[PDB]
Amino acid sequence: SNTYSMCDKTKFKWKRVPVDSGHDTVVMEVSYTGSDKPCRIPVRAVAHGVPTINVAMLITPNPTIETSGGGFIEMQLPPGDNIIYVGDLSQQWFQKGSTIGR
Repeated sequence: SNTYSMCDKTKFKWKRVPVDSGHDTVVMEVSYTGSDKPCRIPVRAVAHGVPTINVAMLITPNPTIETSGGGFIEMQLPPGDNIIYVGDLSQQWFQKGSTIGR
């Protein structure tokens, strides 16, 4: 395998929780304690009621983990309550804006 392989989903830890710096994007940082670093981060997100569609509009098409991590990931999500998954990790994000309620 090459240096940038897929990082183990279960070896991720939260460094910085998802938050909008001020550019309508969700930024988070994740650390990785496994080997094969630097490596590519498995990232995905869903909305409430939408489990089968990856709603994660990923700004960075290739999230990566450096020597200790520092995996800065930006994604844009539909307004409402969304679920962001990094590896085996789960973290919900509430996005503000305009969306169809009912």
